[PDB]
Amino acid sequence: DIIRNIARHLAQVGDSMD
Amino acid sequence: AYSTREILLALCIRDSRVHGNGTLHPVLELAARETPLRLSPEDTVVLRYHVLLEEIIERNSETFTETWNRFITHTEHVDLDFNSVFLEIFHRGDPSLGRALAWMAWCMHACRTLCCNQSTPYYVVDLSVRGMLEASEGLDGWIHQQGGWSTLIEDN
Repeated sequence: DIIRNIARHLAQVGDSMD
Repeated sequence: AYSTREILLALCIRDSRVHGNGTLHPVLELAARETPLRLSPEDTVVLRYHVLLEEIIERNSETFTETWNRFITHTEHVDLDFNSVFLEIFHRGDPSLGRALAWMAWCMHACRTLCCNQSTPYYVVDLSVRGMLEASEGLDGWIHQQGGWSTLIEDN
């Protein structure tokens, strides 16, 4: 699940900036 | 307008010039010839984004360090996985300013970590720059809907 998880972290950082 | 490929590449070059010994990885310089980069890495728009992306990197340094290290150490095709990760964020999710900035910052951090380490094989730098640059073309349609890279950061 490495790619899925990495993408989730980046989604979260992206979202924490909105 | 400026494509995402141009701006990200300009950013990696810009970032290269303000880090390490300032020298430029051959893979990057060749990328600037082949794209071809028309946007100057000293362009004001690049100066702004570079400061912003570095701030995002700092604020999220532990996250960026662990995710990148995990990514590059378990990948068997780093170019393909750049495209895979992008896909999760932007096709199986909606694009936003937040998400775009995080993606760009993460790519810039990727390129810095690879190129600041002289023991990094060229083919890895080669595939990584290839991967991040093609995956990033996917933002073009969205940021164009938003008015372009220049408009996103400057007005507001």
